[PDB]
Amino acid sequence: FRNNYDGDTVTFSPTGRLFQVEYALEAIKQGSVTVGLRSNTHAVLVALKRNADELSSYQKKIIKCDEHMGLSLAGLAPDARVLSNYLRQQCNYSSLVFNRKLAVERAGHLLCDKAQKNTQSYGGRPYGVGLLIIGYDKSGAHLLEFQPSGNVTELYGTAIGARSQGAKTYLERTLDTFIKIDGNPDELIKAGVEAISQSLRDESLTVDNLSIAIVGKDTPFTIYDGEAVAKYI
Amino acid sequence: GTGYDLSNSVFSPDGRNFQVEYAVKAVENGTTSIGIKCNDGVVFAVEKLITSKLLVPQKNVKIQVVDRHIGCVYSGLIPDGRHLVNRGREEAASFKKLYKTPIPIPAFADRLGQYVQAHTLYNSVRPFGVSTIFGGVDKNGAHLYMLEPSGSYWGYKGAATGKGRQSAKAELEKLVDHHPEGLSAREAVKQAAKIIYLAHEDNKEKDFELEISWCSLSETNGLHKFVKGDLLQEAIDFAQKEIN
Amino acid sequence: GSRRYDSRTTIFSPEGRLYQVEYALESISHAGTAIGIMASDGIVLAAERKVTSTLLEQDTSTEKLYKLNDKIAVAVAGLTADAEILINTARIHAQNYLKTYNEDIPVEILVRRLSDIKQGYTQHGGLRPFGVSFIYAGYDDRYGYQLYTSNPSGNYTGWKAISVGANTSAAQTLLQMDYKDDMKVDDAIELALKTLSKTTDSSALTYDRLEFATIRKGANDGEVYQKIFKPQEIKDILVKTGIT
Amino acid sequence: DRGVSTFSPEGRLFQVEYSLEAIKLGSTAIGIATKEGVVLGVEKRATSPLLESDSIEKIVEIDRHIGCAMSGLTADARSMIEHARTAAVTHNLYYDEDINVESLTQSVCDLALRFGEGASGEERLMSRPFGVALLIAGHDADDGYQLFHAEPSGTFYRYNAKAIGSGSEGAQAELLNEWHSSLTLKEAELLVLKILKQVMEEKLDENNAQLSCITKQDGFKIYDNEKTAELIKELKEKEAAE
Amino acid sequence: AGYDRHITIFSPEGRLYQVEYAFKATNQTNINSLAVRGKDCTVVISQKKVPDKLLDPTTVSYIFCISRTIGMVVNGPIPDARNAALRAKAEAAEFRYKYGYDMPCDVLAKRMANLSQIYTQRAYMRPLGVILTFVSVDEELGPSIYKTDPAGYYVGYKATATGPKQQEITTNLENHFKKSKIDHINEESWEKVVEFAITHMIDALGTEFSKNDLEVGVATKDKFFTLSAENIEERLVAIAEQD
Amino acid sequence: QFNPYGDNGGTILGIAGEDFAVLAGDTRNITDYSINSRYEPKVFDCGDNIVMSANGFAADGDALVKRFKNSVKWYHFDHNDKKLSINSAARNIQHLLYGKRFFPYYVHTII
Amino acid sequence: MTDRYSFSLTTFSPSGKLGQIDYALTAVKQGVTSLGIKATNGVVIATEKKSSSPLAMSETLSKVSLLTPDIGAVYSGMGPDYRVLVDKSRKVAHTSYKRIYGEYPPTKLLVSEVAKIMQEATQSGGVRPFGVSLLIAGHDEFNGFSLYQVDPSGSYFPWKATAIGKGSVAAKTFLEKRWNDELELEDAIHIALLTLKESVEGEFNGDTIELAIIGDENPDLLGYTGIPTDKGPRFRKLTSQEINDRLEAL
Amino acid sequence: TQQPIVTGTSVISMKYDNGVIIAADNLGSYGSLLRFNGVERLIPVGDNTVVGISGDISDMQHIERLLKDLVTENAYDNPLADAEEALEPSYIFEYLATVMYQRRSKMNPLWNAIIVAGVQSNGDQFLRYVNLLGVTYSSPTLATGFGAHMANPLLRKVVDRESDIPKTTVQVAEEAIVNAMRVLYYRDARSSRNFSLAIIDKNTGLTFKKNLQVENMKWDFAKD
Amino acid sequence: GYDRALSIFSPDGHIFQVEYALEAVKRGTCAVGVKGKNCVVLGCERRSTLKLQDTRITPSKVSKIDSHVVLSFSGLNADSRILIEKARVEAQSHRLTLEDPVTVEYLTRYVAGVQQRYTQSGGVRPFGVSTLIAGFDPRDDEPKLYQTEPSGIYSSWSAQTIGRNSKTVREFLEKNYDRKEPPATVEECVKLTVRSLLEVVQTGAKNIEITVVKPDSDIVALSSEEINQYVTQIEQEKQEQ
Ligand SMILES: [Cl-]
Ligand SMILES: [Mg+2]
Repeated sequence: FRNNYDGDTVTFSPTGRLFQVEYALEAIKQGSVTVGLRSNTHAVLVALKRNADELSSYQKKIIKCDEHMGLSLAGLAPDARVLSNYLRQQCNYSSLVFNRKLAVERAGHLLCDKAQKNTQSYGGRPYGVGLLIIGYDKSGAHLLEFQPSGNVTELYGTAIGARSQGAKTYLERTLDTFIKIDGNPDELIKAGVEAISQSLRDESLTVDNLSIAIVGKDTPFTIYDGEAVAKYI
Repeated sequence: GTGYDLSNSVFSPDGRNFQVEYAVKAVENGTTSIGIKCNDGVVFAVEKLITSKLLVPQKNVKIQVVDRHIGCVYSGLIPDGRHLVNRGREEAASFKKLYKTPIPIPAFADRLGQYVQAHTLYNSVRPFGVSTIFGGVDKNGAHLYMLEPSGSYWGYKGAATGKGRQSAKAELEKLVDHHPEGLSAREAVKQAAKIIYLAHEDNKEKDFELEISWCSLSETNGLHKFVKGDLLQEAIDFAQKEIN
Repeated sequence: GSRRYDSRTTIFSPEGRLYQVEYALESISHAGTAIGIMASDGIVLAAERKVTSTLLEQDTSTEKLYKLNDKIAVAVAGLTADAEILINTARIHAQNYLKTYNEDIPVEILVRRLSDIKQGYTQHGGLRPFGVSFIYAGYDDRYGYQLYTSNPSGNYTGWKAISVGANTSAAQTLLQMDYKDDMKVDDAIELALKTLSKTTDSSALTYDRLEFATIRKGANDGEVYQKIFKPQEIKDILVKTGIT
Repeated sequence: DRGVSTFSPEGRLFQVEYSLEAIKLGSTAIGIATKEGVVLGVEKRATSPLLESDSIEKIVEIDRHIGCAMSGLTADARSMIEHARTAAVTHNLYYDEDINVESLTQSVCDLALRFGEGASGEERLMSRPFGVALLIAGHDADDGYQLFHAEPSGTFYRYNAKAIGSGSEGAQAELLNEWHSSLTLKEAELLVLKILKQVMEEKLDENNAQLSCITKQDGFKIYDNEKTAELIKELKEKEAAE
Repeated sequence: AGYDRHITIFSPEGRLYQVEYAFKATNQTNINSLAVRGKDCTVVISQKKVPDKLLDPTTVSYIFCISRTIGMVVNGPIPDARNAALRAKAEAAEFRYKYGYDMPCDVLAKRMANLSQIYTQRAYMRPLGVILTFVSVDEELGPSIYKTDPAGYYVGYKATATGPKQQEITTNLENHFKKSKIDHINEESWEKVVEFAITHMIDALGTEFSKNDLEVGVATKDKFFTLSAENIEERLVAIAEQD
Repeated sequence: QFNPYGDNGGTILGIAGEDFAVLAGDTRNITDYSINSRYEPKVFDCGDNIVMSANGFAADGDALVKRFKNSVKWYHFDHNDKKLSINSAARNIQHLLYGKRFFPYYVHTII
Repeated sequence: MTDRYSFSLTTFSPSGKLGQIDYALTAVKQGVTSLGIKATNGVVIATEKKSSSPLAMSETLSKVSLLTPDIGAVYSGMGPDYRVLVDKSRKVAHTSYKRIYGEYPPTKLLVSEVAKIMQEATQSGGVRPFGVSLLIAGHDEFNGFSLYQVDPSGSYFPWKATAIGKGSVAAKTFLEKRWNDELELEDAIHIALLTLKESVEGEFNGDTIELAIIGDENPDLLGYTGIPTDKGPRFRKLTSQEINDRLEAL
Repeated sequence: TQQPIVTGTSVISMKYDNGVIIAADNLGSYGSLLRFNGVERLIPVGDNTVVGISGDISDMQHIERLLKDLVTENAYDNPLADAEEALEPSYIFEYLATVMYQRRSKMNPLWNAIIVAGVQSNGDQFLRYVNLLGVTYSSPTLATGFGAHMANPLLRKVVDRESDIPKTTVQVAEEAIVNAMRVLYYRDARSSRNFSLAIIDKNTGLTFKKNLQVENMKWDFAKD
Repeated sequence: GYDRALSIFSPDGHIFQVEYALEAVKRGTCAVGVKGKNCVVLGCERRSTLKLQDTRITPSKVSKIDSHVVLSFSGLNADSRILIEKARVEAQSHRLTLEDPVTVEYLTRYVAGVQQRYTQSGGVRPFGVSTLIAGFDPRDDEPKLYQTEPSGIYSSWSAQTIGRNSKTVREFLEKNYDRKEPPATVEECVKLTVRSLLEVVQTGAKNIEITVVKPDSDIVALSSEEINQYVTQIEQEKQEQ
């Protein structure tokens, strides 16, 4: 069965599946967990960074796309660089041409259509990364989830990577609480740390291990690393 | 021998293209969507599965508009459907640029039809993993279509595709028989909510969110619009009443 | 996609051989034998017509000996159609040299160019090699009378006497046993026919199965003559050398 | 067959994982970062004694403040150095300043995944991944002395110390215990020379191993054989000392 | 060694299985068609089957108006049919523009046949799974039927039939042209040539026809057009007042 | 024939103190003998503590300022939020301008 | 999309056979018999019209084709492949010759350009060879009357007479008996009709036989008068009647 | 490089306490021939923006289609197309300003002067000019062609600086625009009595007035 | 058009096309270079499968790139021609732009960079060739000798051999070449080259060709008699024991 229909992305299986895409989806789960959640006033990214040795640095998980939008990654970083690059240029074009901040909904639609082109043409390969895109636009706080299948979804909260089901279930339970943390960035981040720590097992999140990013009403997208995330451990 | 199903443009010994047949499996696996042709327009409805309480209500819109007068809904691989609507939009713009008039639905139908068929001519592409239900109002009345991964399309009185297609087709067939004079746009909207609720028993384990749109000459001035607020609620209640 | 149906004509074997070049050389080994012999005062080209008939017009016929210039010629062994593609580019290379320099092309420069084209088909492009082996017989004022050989690999070499196609092993032994450096053209004519007469898989060696060419100077001219033998002349020489 | 940018069912690219195997078959290379500079060391590994060792160039200058060591298919590195050099000089032509070490590394890694048979993205014409890993050592004003590991997977890590090639898993475990944040440059030199000595099949002298460093003051310098000789002598004396 | 059955390359028997399998696609629709020539007209009858009640009958047709003068009936799946139709229309419009006269029936046929022959020799293109029957009243040749297949073959017909029950219809017509000794229906009005076509389709298939079971096309000097349900019902009423 | 250049007048002035700098400019935009605006800003904060004016043809000046502000944004993205030193901004603008050597931006620019 | 078949589909096998050329020649063998006979003052080319249905009009399919006013072609094998070869043969006679020298190419040179087109189908990316063998008959001022055979390989050979397709082995034997260098064009037509009779199962009349000659100039087929140097085409397709007259003396 | 053929004269405009007024005559001139008389040179886009175009009318009609194409495109996958994510005057302007500058830079201009007049979503007045060179400027008063020379001087006696805008009512502004249209008919040799006028108020929305005429003209003094 | 990846990684981390290209070199006739104190000498064996050759015209194994640099090789003869041409063109281009002949290292680096490119470019197979490149830098007297292999790796050798039975003749040179004391004369450097081939060639008067390169573009090819004399003297060394 599977072996015959997984050679390339241009081939359907007899059950109507795209195996090269389902293998790309597997690159995400093998990746280090990350979490997004929002209120009406702010959206947060919390990510667990992963080091090779105790001599190596922890690989950066959060990328800024514009002053009002950015994303966390899980899977191949070199693909996350390609898509975040593309998204930076869409945010850029909107500004220079229409003097208009790109809508977070429209960022989703553009990523989706770029992902899709790799999964219907011979010689291409699907992207091997998942992204949690957060922004504040003219219709407030937004959190997107991107799969390399092309599927983009708008959620109040979610997590992707290894053991990501722990944080996702916690959020699913906390929903009524964190959706109402409006005009308090500190308490939203604390709620997102508690979420990610539901996906721990190995270790306990430390100062040079935890990465957090926030965007909101009067907060441009900014990344907190090291000593800056001390007060949240 | 065999291997007739590994390469897209290839004919089996019985004259079939297995790669197109396998794309149909991706569609059948999809969510249930329907079109209903009323006496001056068309109604589109679609089942949206709620994975979790985390999906924002109303916010992940599936029904897409082409030009200002055409509606499209699809079942199967959603990004494939999007790729086709982008082609739809380029095609309608191209036509309007040259001929001034907005594209007639039959003209627009064949434009999609020829593109999708092009994607069964070569082993270097994959067939579309969607069945598309689309139409609207032109110079000489309302038109409903459905378009398979093979490129096959026809006009329909009603159409349905994906998970719940047998429940829907059954319910559509009854309407065609019980209303020979025609259905109104107000009625067709209610009737469309009902057919999506009844066809959601093939998926009854997960909760769901109803989405409806319409193009009526009298009710929306021959323009595609979404059903919202009171008229959406009236239609939800009409189905929640009749499911019991 | 297409990958499935690619023979990959330009790869190495584990032994570091070129499959397609090896199999093309195999093809050529079945082809009518061709012999080149260089003397002090000229060159001889003889070739065995593979397959004939009472009805094949031999006066209008040319399948092995081709003029590239007024000083250069080739004996072919292998696919004729392949040879004619290479022959035509070589005829043009010679005319480009003459236009650029106002001198007739040196024989090695023409040979190297053809050989480099064949090499190309070996290393990129993914097309089958030219199933052809050439004997070149030329004259220029640098190296005088020259004899070269080229094969599907793009490899060329120079000879005093050589054979290509069928029975080269047998032919090369016989040439090497009765060839002396101070030979005259008339002696090379006789040697060339004897060698063919002994390697032939056919009953006898008649005029209607041979192509014959010579490149002799004149003491009463000082210029070089290419004489492609007409059927009657091949019949005459065939008696004179004692094969009737 | 099967495509060159195909995914395994585990979620890994075939051609990148096989490449990582080629890099284990390579000569050893060790980098050690300190607050007094970064040190780069390599096994020369001559295949015969008739080979003129000092024609083995596995440590190269990128700019005055950036050098790199290689391990794997070293011919694959030539076009990666030519791109780094061009990047660093081009950066200086446009901004009248030295390129950051991290940006130079990012630039080299952006090449690594440009392989395919016509992959729906840009114009990645290059049949296969590179078969070589790079250590990239440098200094800049912003983040100081830095060592980076640059793989054919397009990811780069920052290491306090790192070993790549045949002796790697062994040598890394040695660097794990030995490295501390207050190492001097002289300590770093001996520590490289020592770990090479352990993992090399040959006996280490000034002809089958090469040292280099990069310091803010003098920039990137390959040590000639006479200076490395006197650090080998110095190593031997300290190891006999207990 | 088994891939000579997947692309248009020769088998060891000198055969192109992809072409042979493309001909098999032609019958997938289970529709029979026949063309006949009048004194100054040409008529194409095709079966019309509408299984689904949710279908719009009006939008279900395998007859296409290529140009003012040329009509085309297709035996094969509708997607390939519509591909062939659009190309034939495009070609028809470009011929007029470049050469200043209406593309003739037989020349259009040759051009679509040359296009089919190319899919028969180039590997990246599959043949179309359709048989194209072209009809006009040519201003030079007169009433004309020209048919092309996935092999790139084409020829002129006195009359012709296509579909699963091709042979029943063919031998019916064959017998009529042995009896009449001529090579056209000797009839002045197209109305009585359409009645001839429908009559012989009933006797060859052994089936009756309602007004929605048939689809009719007529070529006259300077116009090709299709009949409505209502134009056919008139036609069914006349054959009924004779049997 | 179509003239791609025009002249919007105005004047700008840059003076350097020991621990500060100023860049000044009138707010008047003109065409021939007509006034277009009495308040059209011409001196811009580009971020990284660099101010810029490109006086002359407004359309060529607004283009250059736009391309430079964007050059600052992409420097931050490409070089880990590094600050663009004035000497570096200058060299970057030399390349922006020389880019159109054979269809120049009709501006005199100060930073 | 985009032809990604940039590689040969005809490669050498370990034996040194080119599978697709061998298989194409098999397709030629299955095809209907055609032949050609050279006389002192003309050439004749002949084939059977094998109608695919008695409802088809065999006049609307030519197996014999005019390439230039002095050159004609016939085939055995796949008819569609012949049709597009005739299109390309007519056009190369203009682009490569007439639009340069202002005369029609001689027979041997037009044959060469067809051979070249067929050779390319044997080596180019993403094509199969042509499944036909052509017989090309022609006159030119400096070479006189000639008859050539062209095989899927792109190899061509000059013939006093020959046959191709189904019964070609038998037919070649019957021509080797009857042929001489002193045949008049009438005697060659006669022999062609006899030879083709051994190949035809059913009806053998001028409605089932397609025959043409390269003969004298036909000034009545030129379509204008006044210019003496122009004497009109040497190619003439014989009528259904002209065949039937010579079958009553068979 | 082109030369304009059918042309439209002055576009005039100013701001007031609660929005903006724009006006332009209904004439397409063909050199010295006053050829076409029904021509609308005010393009409404959504219900918060008008675009007034002078110069070549073939180029105007093309710019009119670019704006309908922009409206269609913005509604695509945009469930807030009639709310928070509707087109703003500033979005429409910047789009035109970009196209204009690109076309001059390819030596193939759109031979026009354009004035975008609207109210932004936040209640702010928008008024900005762009022309075939890609030159752009704001002012409390803006006019094209002749309007520059004669309308600005009259309209500036009502709003000379920004501080004057909240002191100016709709009635006062509207009268000023109507009088400027008369003065232009007196003195511009390529102008028409008939004109369209648009008000965009941040309360009453968009008011578009067609088939207006210059009234209360003084010709009586001519007889002496 | 044709961009198929022919050189790819196998699971154990090898590039089979590159590996197999070396096997073509192993099959090729032997080539050897030894560098003297003040010269470099290039030796190559000639086959004997067929022998009826014209030695006037047959392309010789040692090629001049510039007046001061030579290239010999082992592998596919036809592949050799493509490398030699590219190098000769790079030689004239270098002189045109830098106003100075190539160094031997530069010319080598260029040839090795080309050989490498053919190992990661779509649609091509690697060169089935290894090269010795020998000469004198401009206005330098210190001899240079370099080796390239299909992978694209290069390095400099006191002495080296490549091609069939190169294992044997390397083993000879490893225990007959003193780095302390390089062959001080042209004569004794040539003799050490012939001696090395005689291990593999098996009685070859006409089956050995020698080229001597000296400083300042002084290059010459020995004749059959000049080499035959060297063979004679080396066989008397043996028999005098
Ligand atoms: Cl055609
Ligand atoms: Mg094909």
